[PDB]
Amino acid sequence: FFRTRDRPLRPGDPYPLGSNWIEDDDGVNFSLFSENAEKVELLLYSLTNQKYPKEIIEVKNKTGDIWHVFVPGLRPGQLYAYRVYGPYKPELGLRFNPNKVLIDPYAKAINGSVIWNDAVFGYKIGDQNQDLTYDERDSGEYVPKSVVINPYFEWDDEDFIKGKKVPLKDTVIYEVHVKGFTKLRLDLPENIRGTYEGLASEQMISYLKDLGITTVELMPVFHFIDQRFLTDKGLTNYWGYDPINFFSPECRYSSTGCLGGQVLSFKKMVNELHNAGIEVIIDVVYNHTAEGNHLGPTLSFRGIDNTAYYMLQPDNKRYYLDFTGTGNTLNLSHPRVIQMVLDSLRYWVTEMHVDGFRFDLAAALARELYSVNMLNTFFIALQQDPILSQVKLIAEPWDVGQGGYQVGNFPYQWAEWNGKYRDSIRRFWRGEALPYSEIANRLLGSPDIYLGNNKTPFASINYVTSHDGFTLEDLVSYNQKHNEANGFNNQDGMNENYSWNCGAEGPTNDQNVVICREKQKRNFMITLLVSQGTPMILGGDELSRTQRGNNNAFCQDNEITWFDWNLDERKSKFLEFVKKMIQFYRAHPAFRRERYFQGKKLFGMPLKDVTFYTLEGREVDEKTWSSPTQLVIFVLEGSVMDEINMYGERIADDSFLIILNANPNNVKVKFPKGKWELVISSYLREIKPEERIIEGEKELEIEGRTALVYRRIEL
Amino acid sequence: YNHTAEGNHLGPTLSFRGIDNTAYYMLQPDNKRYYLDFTGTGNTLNLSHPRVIQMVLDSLRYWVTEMHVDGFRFDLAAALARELYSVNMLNTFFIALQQDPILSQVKLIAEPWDVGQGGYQVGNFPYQWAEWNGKYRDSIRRFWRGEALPYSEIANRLLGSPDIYLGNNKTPFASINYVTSHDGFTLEDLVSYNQKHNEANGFNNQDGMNENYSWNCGAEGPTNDQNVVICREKQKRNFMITLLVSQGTPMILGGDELSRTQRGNNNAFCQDNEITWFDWNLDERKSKFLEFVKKMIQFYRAHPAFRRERYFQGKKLFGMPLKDVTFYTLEGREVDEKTWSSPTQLVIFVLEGSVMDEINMYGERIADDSFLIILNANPNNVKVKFPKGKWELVISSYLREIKPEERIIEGEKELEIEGRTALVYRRIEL
Amino acid sequence: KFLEFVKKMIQFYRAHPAFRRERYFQGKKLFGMPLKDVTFYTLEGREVDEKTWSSPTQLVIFVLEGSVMDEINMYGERIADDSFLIILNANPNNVKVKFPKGKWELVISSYLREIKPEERIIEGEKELEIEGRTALVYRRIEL
Repeated sequence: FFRTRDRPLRPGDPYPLGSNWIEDDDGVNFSLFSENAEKVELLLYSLTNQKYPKEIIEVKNKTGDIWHVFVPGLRPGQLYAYRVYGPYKPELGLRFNPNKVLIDPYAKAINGSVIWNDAVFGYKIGDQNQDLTYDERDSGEYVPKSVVINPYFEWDDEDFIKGKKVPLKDTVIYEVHVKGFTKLRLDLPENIRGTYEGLASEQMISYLKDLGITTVELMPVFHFIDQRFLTDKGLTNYWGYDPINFFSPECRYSSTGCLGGQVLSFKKMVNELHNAGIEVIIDVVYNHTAEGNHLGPTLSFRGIDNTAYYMLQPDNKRYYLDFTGTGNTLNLSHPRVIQMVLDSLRYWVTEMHVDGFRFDLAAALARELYSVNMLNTFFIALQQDPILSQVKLIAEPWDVGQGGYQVGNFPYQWAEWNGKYRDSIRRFWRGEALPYSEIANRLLGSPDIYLGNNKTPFASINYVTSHDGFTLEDLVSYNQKHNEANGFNNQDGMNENYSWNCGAEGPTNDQNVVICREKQKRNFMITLLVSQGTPMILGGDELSRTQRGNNNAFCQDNEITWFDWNLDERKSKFLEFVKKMIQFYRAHPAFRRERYFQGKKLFGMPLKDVTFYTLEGREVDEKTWSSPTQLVIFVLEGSVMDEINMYGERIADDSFLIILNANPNNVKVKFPKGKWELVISSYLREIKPEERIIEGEKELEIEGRTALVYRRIEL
Repeated sequence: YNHTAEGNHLGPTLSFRGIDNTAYYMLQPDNKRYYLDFTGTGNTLNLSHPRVIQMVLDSLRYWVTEMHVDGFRFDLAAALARELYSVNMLNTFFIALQQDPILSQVKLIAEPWDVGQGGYQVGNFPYQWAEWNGKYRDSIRRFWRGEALPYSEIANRLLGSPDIYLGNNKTPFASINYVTSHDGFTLEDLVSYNQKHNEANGFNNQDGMNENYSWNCGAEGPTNDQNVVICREKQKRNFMITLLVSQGTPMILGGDELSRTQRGNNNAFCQDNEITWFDWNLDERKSKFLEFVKKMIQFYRAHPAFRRERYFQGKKLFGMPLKDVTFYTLEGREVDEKTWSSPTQLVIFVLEGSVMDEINMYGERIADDSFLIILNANPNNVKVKFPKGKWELVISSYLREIKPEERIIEGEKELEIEGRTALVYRRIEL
Repeated sequence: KFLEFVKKMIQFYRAHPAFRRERYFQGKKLFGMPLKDVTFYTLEGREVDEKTWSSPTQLVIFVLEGSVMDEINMYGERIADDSFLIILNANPNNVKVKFPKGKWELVISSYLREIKPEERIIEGEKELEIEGRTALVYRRIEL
């Protein structure tokens, strides 16, 4: 018979955010923001018994709207969680249920996932008055425990890879899933297959640099939950765009456990990548939490302080404003939420040494109540911060809310996923005829999109594929989505795919169809790596990866998603193509430009820096410029580029001739003045000796669906 | 950070106005030719623009990481929260300041107002922010002036003013107690004048506030009359004992320990001369005030019962027979709810040092001596009956030799307390 | 079950400075306080006189007043704790003890029994039967 008073403790300062092993004082400083709770309890578990608390501590100290208490003796690896006391008024938004044990939103390591059970919900599940009850079941047995971590780490040879790393000018992105990257890589030992350590192994570092990409984009690594309706169908969250914490790397990708080993194996991973000169960007979800809407679980934020953290219908405060399509939306108007997002953004930069972030549904971070405000408080603080000012910032420039398409409205420093490029480049090769404006504007870095806010071609992240939608193989292998394996009877996944199946649907034996897709794949790869701006490859597309027509494989944790690494000759031959095409875009500054092309001659030169042609060697007039086309031809003159490097030197390259013929039928093109030599084609054919060099405004037949590049050797 | 020397329009064009006038400055939205003036100095910096916000926190960070500054006292701090016309303390600039890694660690002090309409914002600044307690300034000056304010008004001031700062979850140290500042009189001039004398400013004595809650002791200006000098020296020491015995963190005005005088100028912004220079040549009257302020500072710093992190409740605690603070009246009987709201010129309170809810950073309780403080601003004498203990004299505002009826008091004794006298006592036996 | 007891008892001695003292207790009141820092009692609530102080006993009862400790930490602050009541009854037989002035709450016992609701809090110099061979600690909640 004691009181919580007879246990040695110290006040505590909200210095950090959650766990903080203070070596000098031998103990831990705990912290958890809550302006609306009435009582807060620290729960400590032992690694043996993890169902009932080894000790129950009541945080009696509060400084403003923050509770804290320093527990002596504690040490890294210690397991802990919280119970939050307060009023229960769901009709008013107060959903406090201290029966529910919650995870520290500042935990840098979370132990498990959730054993799904009707007791982790805060409301009696079966009750007719759903969400309005108060289910008094203890949920402690079912919620993963938070880990006190040791933040120390020796970053060997990485202290110097800071600075002029890989400029956005010469960046080539390679978006990967951590597990699918290496799960069927029996190249490496098991148990590292499909984890952080697997990605950073010597075999993969070599493959990534043999291929030639500069930076890798890792799909969500913020510790996430498999939502119940997937588990109740035998599924898991493969993508991870459903996170529960913003500081802990996901446990399932750890090769050394989840008791702190995941932050170590993560730090070791990018340390290894850095040593090879490979930047690292992480896909980050700050727009929604896995807790879902009402009727969703009460796992942390809902229990801690629900009014905050979450955007609620202002007249009701019971239901949740949903701009992500996933039940809730993080209320990024509250100062403590804004501090959390930036504190975690700083944590991953200075502690996990990541180089950039590509924000999922980034527009949802700008919504204030029903409005999109790209000059809101959160964005401004991000623009001013000394540390975050130096990392790369990339946005998915939209959310699924009303008025959420926000392409070209993100501030300076920001780059954007250029969905307009993706859709209309896909439609151009489909056979469709867009205006000559549409294709030419995408090809030159989208000046019509991004110049209005004074941003450069870097802002445009050009891509033909993504985790969203088809793979490159599947874009030329299906006309309709085939997401039956998801278990929602194909009511999921977007329907307009701008896709063509080359004739058939699915895998085929009719070689002409097969040969048509290899031509289409090569047309997609040639276009993207010759168009101004930053190109992003989807991981595995160089291997012709296939998801069997699943354009929404977020639930598939299996062979549909894995990288398949053993190649026949068709796959192997295409891999070498993407290799040599990647090598091209990086050897020639005429496409890694910091400035746009305009339509004049410069520096007292007789040649225009860029010229647009039609089928016969004639400059594009004003009305043929807005008339549709299936054929685009333009000349890039490298020696009249207004391109200046950081030393004040101008930059010169070749004069290039890009001929992109999306016409299904043949055409004969009369070249412009000069002698031209052929640099690659989408031809899988033995390339004609007549097509190898062109001279003196002669003409030449160009087979349908074919892309070509020419380099003037003489004038 | 609220205004710049470029003034309004008709002002010079030396920097911001030339670089980008519509970004840096708050302009009247319908004309945009004139300047919104919430500072009374021509313009107001437009803290709603992202790069202006970036500038201030860049400068705030610059002085911390590069000049190794430890804190800031914001001039006209409310004018920084002006969005268009209204003050809202949930603006972008305050939020970004609150979240910033380095600026979250140094002390932030506010002049909790601007000269705009609705600009009085005392107690509404975010936590971590401390505020100049102007309510403490005015009511303490009026108390010793002679005015009789409610027992509940000055007793609140003395215990850190919880009525102000408790509603927003702040602490007693967040309240910055002070009796004089660079605005208005100095302490010497506060007990030596009743009206402004800014004639030397050249603005026809129209500048600087008119109500200073001042009193002369029996003159206006320098004097030879030996009662006027003493009423002051007693009044100077009366203020000094009050400031360094009240809960919160006290701000001394520079030179007041030297009994500095500005010749009755309560607004010496324009005087870079002998008016505002510190006078280091000390006579006997000045030297003994210096030792008084020295020993009074030495006192406040030695006793944690005045450097408190949590407010006094009105309760016994930890199962003890005394309650952490008790209020009496002329007779040793406790203050009631109707005595607590009646006006008074004499306030009595006993700080029980050994029953404080005060805990250091290591989890240890603190406790102090038990103290009883007599503040009688009544010009006439009053007799006070002590509480039950045996009390010892530690310091008082008496200039005369302290005779031994007063040095130690025993067993609910009564004692003559001359008018306008402040006394501190320490219980040695109960 | 005993291991958990020693754990929680160790946690007690370390949470309360009234036993990790750098100075001894002497038998007076300090700092102008009405309470003695330590007082020694007999079976009925009475201070130990000089000749009962040297007469043998199987029962020791004493009050530790934490708020009148002459305990100074390395920073020059005095230290305060609770007022504790330690009742150590080595008598093999039972005894009834009349507590001193105040309201007392029970902090542990050597009882392996479900501890009596009558023994949980004591008030107003009331008395209570204490089984033979039993040690108790009480913390004054109100005076």
